[PDB]
Amino acid sequence: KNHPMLMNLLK
Amino acid sequence: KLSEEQQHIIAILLDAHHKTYDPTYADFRDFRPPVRMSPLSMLPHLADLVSYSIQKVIGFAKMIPGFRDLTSDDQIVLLKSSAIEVIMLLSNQSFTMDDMSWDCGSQDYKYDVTDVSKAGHTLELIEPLIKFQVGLKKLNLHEEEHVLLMAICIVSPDRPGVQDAKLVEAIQDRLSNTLQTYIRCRHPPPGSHQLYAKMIQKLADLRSLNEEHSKQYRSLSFQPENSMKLTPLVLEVFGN
Ligand SMILES: CCC(O)(CC)CS[C@@H](C)C1=CC[C@H]2/C(=C/C=C3C[C@@H](O)C(=CCO)[C@H](O)C3)CCC[C@]12C
Repeated sequence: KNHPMLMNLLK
Repeated sequence: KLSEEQQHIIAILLDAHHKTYDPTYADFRDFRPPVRMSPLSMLPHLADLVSYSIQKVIGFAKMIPGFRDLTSDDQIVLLKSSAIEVIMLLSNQSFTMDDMSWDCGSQDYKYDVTDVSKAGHTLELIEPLIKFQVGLKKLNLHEEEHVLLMAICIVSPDRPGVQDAKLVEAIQDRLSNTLQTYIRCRHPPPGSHQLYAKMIQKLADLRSLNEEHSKQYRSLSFQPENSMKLTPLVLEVFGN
C-alpha cells in the first residue's frame, strides 16, 4: 500500500 | 525425528539462501564508492549496500514455505519491519572477530565501527550491533540453523501492522518446530545446549536493534540533504 517497489519485487 | 516435510523445509531455505546471498561480493563494485577520510562519507556506499541487500532479502522471503499465502499487505508489512534485522543477520557471514569488522573480500569493502559511524550512526546502535554479531558468531550456527532463524525472523506475528496475525503465526510455528527438532536431532552437545532459547534471544536482540536503528534513521533522514543520498528502495522500506 504505497509500496510500489516492494510490491513489484514480491510479485 | 525430523519429518520429510521438515527436511524439505530446510533444503528449500538452504537453496533460497544460496540463490540470494553472494559470499563472493562480486557486485559491490556497482555501489557508489566508499569514502573514508567526513560528514557521512560512508552513507552513499552503505545505503547502496543495504538497498542491494533489501532486494536479496525480498527474494529469500518469497521462497519461505507459506510466505506467499499472506496478503500482499502482510508480506509488505513483514518485509518492511524485518528487512534491517535480516540484513544484520546476513551480515554475520562477513563479520570477523579477528578485528570486529565486516570484511567483504577486500580493503575497500571492509567495514568497521568508524565506517558505520560515518553513515550517520552513534554508539547507541553500533555498540550493541557489534555485541550482537559477536554473540551470534559464538553460537557457531549450522547453515541450516542460520537460514531457519532468518525465515523465523521474517514471519513474526507481532510485527507492526500485521493483519492476519493468526496465519503469520502458523507459518512461523511450522518453521520454529522445524528448528527445534533440527537442533535436537542434528546439533550435537555441548553446542546444542539451550541453543534454541539462545537463538530466540538473538531475535529479541534484533527487535531492540531494529528500534534503535529506526530512531537513528529518522534522525538521519530528517534532513532532506541526507535523505537525498539514500536510494528509492531504502526510502520506501525504511520510511520517509
Ligand atoms: C547507511 C545507513 C544504514 O542505517 C541504512 C542504509 C545502514 S548502516 C548499519 C546500520 C548497517 C546495517 C547492516 C550493516 C552491515 C551489512 C553488511 C553486509 C555485507 C555482506 O555480509 C552482505 C552481502 C554480501 O553479498 C549483507 O547483505 C550486508 C555492515 C556495515 C553496517 C551496516 C550497513
